[PDB]
Amino acid sequence: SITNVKYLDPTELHRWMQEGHTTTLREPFQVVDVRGSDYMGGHIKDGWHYAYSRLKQDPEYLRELKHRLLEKQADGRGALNVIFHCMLSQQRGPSAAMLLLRSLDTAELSRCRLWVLRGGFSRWQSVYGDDESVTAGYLPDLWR
Amino acid sequence: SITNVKYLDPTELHRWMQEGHTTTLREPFQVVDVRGSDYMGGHIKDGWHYAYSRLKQDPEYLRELKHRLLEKQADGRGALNVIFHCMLSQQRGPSAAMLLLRSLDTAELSRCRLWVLRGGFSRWQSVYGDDESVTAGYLPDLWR
Ligand SMILES: [Cl-]
Ligand SMILES: [N+]
Repeated sequence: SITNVKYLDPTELHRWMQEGHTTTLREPFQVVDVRGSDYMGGHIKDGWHYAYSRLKQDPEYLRELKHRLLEKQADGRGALNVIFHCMLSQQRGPSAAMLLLRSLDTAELSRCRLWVLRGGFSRWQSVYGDDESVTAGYLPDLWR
Repeated sequence: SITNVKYLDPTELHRWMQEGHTTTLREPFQVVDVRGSDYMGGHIKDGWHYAYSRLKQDPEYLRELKHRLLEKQADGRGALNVIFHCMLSQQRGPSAAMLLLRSLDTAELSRCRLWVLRGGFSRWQSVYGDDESVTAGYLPDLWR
């Protein structure tokens, strides 16, 4: 085998956002921010917020996230690039990716490409925070 | 000449790790994992992680790897056996080996023996992924 979750750099996600799709295959993507208590202060524009603490405790919440991702994929070309992140993408981001992975059948996983955003929202804001076109709800004072 | 870079079987590397030195000349060795995005899910214990993408982009990072390898070679007996690998060892592992090779001057090269791990971490995982004594951070869910 090879692996079914990989890292994605903020610079790549940013390019995809600028271009409207992944660059090479022109595939759709969807950011999933899994922060709970530290979500405030900014998030990536157009991402979905499903706190990992709830996804892990609430099976219907995980089902909803999976449904929503599969539905979006059915509407687009190729595989849907799902990008999980939390604050650092060290614990919650990767755990949430694996929680979704475990819930995907073979047919469903082949419809997706699963990513963790390297560095989390912390790294994202450091270069992209101020740009309201890619970052929603940025509170620069929260980062002093 | 004969060649400066060759493939090494993962069975041989595992033996070197158990015994603590190479088989014929009892030389030291150092694993260099050059995966970037697909590093997630496990790696060889005690290896160093220098993504090929960064090694190519940032001469200072390449200079760091070289300086670190040469300082370790100074700390041991005989040539240091440097084992590069990536996921499949078809492209990045060999290109990384060649980047280092090109940076090494005459005497530096004499102090090293360069290897690429046949089959990459993909092959390693299939046989040793479960063995926590030789594999660190393994995430079986990623290899389904
Ligand atoms: Cl939402
Ligand atoms: N080379």
